[PDB]
Formats: sequence, C-alpha cells, structure tokens
Amino acid sequence: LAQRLEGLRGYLDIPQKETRLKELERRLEDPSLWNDPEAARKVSQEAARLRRTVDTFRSLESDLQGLLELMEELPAEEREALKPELEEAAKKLDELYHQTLLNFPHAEKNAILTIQPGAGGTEACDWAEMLLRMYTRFAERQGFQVEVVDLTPGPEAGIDYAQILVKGENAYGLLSPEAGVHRLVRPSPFDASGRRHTSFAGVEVIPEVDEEVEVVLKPEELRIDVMRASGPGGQGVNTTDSAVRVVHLPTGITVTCQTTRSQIKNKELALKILKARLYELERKKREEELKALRGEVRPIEWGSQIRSYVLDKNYVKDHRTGLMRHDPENVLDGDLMDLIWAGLEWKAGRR
Amino acid sequence: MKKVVAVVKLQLPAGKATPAPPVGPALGQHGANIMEFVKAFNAATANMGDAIVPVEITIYADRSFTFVTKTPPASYLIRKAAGLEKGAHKPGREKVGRITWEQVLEIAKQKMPDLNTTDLEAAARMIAGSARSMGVEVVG
RNA sequence: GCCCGGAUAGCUCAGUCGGUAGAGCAGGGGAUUGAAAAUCCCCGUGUCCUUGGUUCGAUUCCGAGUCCGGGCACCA
RNA sequence: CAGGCCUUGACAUGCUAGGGAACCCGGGUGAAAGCCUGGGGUGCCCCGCGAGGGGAGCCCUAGCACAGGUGCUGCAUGGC
Ligand SMILES: [Mg+2]
Ligand SMILES: [Mg+2]
Ligand SMILES: [Mg+2]
Ligand SMILES: [Mg+2]
Ligand SMILES: [Mg+2]
Ligand SMILES: [Mg+2]
Ligand SMILES: [Mg+2]
Ligand SMILES: [Mg+2]
Ligand SMILES: [Mg+2]
Ligand SMILES: [Mg+2]
Ligand SMILES: [Mg+2]
Repeated sequence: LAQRLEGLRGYLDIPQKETRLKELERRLEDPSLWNDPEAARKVSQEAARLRRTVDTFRSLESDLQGLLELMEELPAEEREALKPELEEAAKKLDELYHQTLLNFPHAEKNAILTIQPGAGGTEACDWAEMLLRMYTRFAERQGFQVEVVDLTPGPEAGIDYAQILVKGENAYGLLSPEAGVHRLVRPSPFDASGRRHTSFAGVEVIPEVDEEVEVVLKPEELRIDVMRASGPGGQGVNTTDSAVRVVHLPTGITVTCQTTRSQIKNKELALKILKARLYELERKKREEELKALRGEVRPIEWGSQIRSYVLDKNYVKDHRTGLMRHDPENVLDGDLMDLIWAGLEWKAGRR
Repeated sequence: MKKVVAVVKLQLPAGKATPAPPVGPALGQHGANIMEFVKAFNAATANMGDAIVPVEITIYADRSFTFVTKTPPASYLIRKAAGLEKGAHKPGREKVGRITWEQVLEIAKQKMPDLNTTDLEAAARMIAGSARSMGVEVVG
C-alpha cells in the first residue's frame, strides 16, 4: 500500500495546475503578447512547466494500471514477472520524491545541527545527548559523514551544547524538516521518586553557505578632503593641508585624522579605520541577515514541540502531521526517513 | 520547405500532438487552429510510424494549409543505425554511436526524394555529413 | 612608518653553554559517592612563529618576514 | 538478520460442499521448506447378496466462524 499514499501525493497537483496550463498555453497561441521582451519569456517558462506536469501524470497512471492487472500474490509466471516491471517503475516513483526534497533554495551543501537543551534541566540536557546520537546514526546510515564542531557536558547529567557538521549529497534537505524543539516523557533517572518527567531541547539546522573572508573597498566610492590642520602647529599648521577626511557614500560613514603632521600618513591611517568600522557594520548585517533565514521556532517552553518522543507508553507523537508512531526506542537509532517523509510535506506544503 | 508570406516549418512529434508544449500554439501566432491540426493531422503521423515527422505548415488565413509531409531529418535517422539518442553535446572524433559502410545505405532506402539526386549513392554521401555533425562514427 | 621586547603542551608561562625539552590548569583510564564535586592513584602531552644561512647537528646563533605589546613622531 | 516458500494456516472449535470418509510405498524437483505426484482401498449404518450409498472413524481441497504474536504497556494486574 506504500504507493497508494505516494501515488496520490501527486494526484492533487493535477487539477490545481491542470486548468492553469489552459490560461497559459492560450497566451502562446497569440503573438500580440510577445511584444513584451519579458512577459513573453515568463510565459514561456510556464509554457515549459507542462514538462514536469505532463510526463508524470502520464507515466504514473501506467504504473497504476500495468500492475493492478496481472498481480497474483501467489507465486506465478505472468505475475512475479510483472513486479520487476514495476520495481524500477516504483523505484522511479522516487523522481517525484526528490522533487519535494531537492526543490529547497539551499538543500545541496552540508547541514549544521545545533542541539541545545532547555526545560527539564539536568534531564533536558540528557535529552539532547540522545537526540544527538539519534541524528548521528541517521546521517551515518544514509552514507553522510560527520564533523563534531563542538560538544560540552556540564553539572549533573546530559550535555550543555553540541554543534556538528554533516556532509553527503542532498543533506540539508533531509535535516531541514527536523527543525524545532523536541519533547520527551520518561521516568526521570535524576529524581528520587522516579516520577514521570518531561524535557525540552531544540534542534537547529542551517546549511554551510558563504565561507570566505574578504572586503575590498576600492577607493572607488571614497571622497577624500584635506583641510588645514587644527589646534597647535606653527608657521606650518596654518600652511599645510595636513588634516584629511575620507568619506564613504553608500553608507554615510566619515573618518578623519590629524594625529600626525602629514596628509599622506593621515589619509591611509584614516582609511585604516573606515576599513574597521565597516567590517563591523558590514558584519552587523550578517548577524541580522542570517537570524531570519534560520526561522523563529526555538522557545523550548512547554507548548511548542514539533515532535514529541515518549519512552513511557512507548510511541512517538509527530505533532506537525497528526501521525503517531509506536516505535520511540526505534527512532533514537537514526530511523527518521518516515517522520521526514511527512516532514518534507507539512513544511514544504504551504509555500 | 514550401512557400512564403505566411508559412512555418517544424518537425512535429509522432503519435500524439494537440496541446501547446512542442509547438501546439506556435503555429497559431502566425494563424492556426486547434481542431484542424490534432486529430485531422495524425493521419500522416499514424503512417510515418513514430519518432519524428519533419512535416511542416503553410498559412492562408482561413484554416487552410499545405501539410506537405517529409522524411525524418538525417539527424534522427542516424540514431537508428547507430543507436544513440542525442548524438553528442559536441561532435568531432568521439561519439556514442557507430555506422558501418553500408550502414549509410540502410538510409539509402529512406532518403531518395528531395535530396537532389534520385540515386542512393549520390545522395548517401550527404548523410555521411550528418555523421560529422552529431559525431556518430563511420565504421571504416 | 622609528627603535626595543615577544611568540615554548590544548590555556597561561618557566628553559638550553647549541646536542634534554618543562611546569600549573585543562583533558584521558581507574578509586572512593547512591550520584555529581572535592579528593585519590595511573598517563598522553611540541614540525619550540614564518623562513633562509652558520654548523658535525640550531628550539637556541644569525639576515628578512607575519603578528602582538611598549617608548618616539619634536622647532616651526 | 539475509535469502526461498505458506496461507484457515503449526494448534483449538463449530460448520459448509460434489469430494470424502481408518488407508499405504514412492516418483520428480529444490539448499531445505515447499510446489507437484505414481498406487493399495475404507470394519460399515447396512433397503441390502447386487447397481447404490445411508455409512462411523474420519484424511484429502475449497469456503465460513475464527486461530496466531517472546509485538507494547510490570506505573493498567494475578502469582511467584
Ligand atoms: Mg559548574
Ligand atoms: Mg608648539
Ligand atoms: Mg606649507
Ligand atoms: Mg600558547
Ligand atoms: Mg634533539
Ligand atoms: Mg607537569
Ligand atoms: Mg576520572
Ligand atoms: Mg566527577
Ligand atoms: Mg610529551
Ligand atoms: Mg623654539
Ligand atoms: Mg511492580
């Protein structure tokens, strides 16, 4: 039945976009539109989209009728000789799979996982020490490699902060979904009564993008002045254009200098600063420009879990989907294909 | 190739053709219809077989046209002899195909019409040139 | 930019006449603990900054360099 | 766990149909399981010597109601 689910996960994309090609392949049959150098290119983009929307809905209704015809669950000749006929016609059903996993604006490069603990304290930290090994095996089964950027313990038990980098083809796209705060319910070891306790810890996921460290502010947008020195001096403080002022226009920053008694030792020493302040205000951006690319979910408070893990009754409660697996202990081994299978839907299903 | 002042030459598909993807609407900008070249068109493609059918069009401004069918482009007919699907991103000395001596005379029973020469050998040495276009080898 | 001092275990620093390399903390395996500390025995632990020369061998002595820290940049 | 097979099934119970009602040595094929398959013949209720089949065991296959699980919960429980 594992293809009545997937087979129809692309049976909904039919009508929504179907009648849309009508109001597009109808703007092609008329040249009067072409006059627009771009509104005639944009349309030829939508016109060419009937490529991945006219081959699938076609060779998928074949993988639904060329199988549900000669398939006896009883070993036969004209039957088990039809399975290998749909083994690569089901394995290729993966073409539509990676289409909802490789369509991320930045899912190529390696991902970075920051598993930080939260509510639950002494225990909540233990939670992250599990969710870590949980994501360690996962990425170590699918082939990907790992790089423990950082990892530090603490007081009683668990882990304080654990950051790691994992590679391997199409990686971020697989861990992007598992992003948020995970909850846990089990008998707190670090308790006397052994009461049932909860724990919160977050899992962040951001891909390794920009790397280099460069800023070549070519003296192409600078306005350098040279007024007369100020303060003391002598028969020359009044005569020499010592003081210099370099101006940055796309920013509005201005740096001055009268420290010495030479314009050339001051315009370069006054530049030796603009380089500074800029690298700081040109970086202050990299702090705000990357703090909204990650997302927002991360309070770790009671009432904001993406997935709830429980060892008590023993089951996993994916709150995002509505699904409620029964194998918690099994998941903590890396088995995550399925929650991400649903995670790469709920998430990339609204955009 | 036919007449001008209202014409278009394309190399239609084979089997099915009505939508807009291949060229369905392109012939409509210069004057065309949807009910004249879809079913009342594949009468020839149902005969030419499959693959490609270098049949073209000629407009009159009243749903009329000179659907003069043609023989598959020497670019395609060569992929059959050798086997490859494309030919080569770049021709030269390397190509994912092969074509023996009389391999070029297998098409000699195909291309005989509008090449210019009625015979098979004075018209085959033309396709030996498409073997220096896509790349396709010439076993010998 | 001028002159002076530096860079040595992962952190902060001792050291050699040129032929070892060291400390304290951290970190790794045990011990106590119900369990974390503290405590407790066992330990790893270096291209001695880059680079060239001197030499039988240079961390060491030399000329240049990168970086860091100080004292100067005065009479107009 | 990997691989090759089996579905009322390894087992209980009731029931359904033409079969069938104790039943016995192999042949072929495969790694084995299993799929397939080559022969003896049913005391008997006994209208009855007979054709026949009522026939108790009761095996064979299809069908039904169900079976099965060292799958989860030892903070749902017994017993120990
Ligand atoms: Mg502490
Ligand atoms: Mg003065
Ligand atoms: Mg002057
Ligand atoms: Mg140091
Ligand atoms: Mg030595
Ligand atoms: Mg020591
Ligand atoms: Mg210890
Ligand atoms: Mg301790
Ligand atoms: Mg050592
Ligand atoms: Mg004076
Ligand atoms: Mg108990």
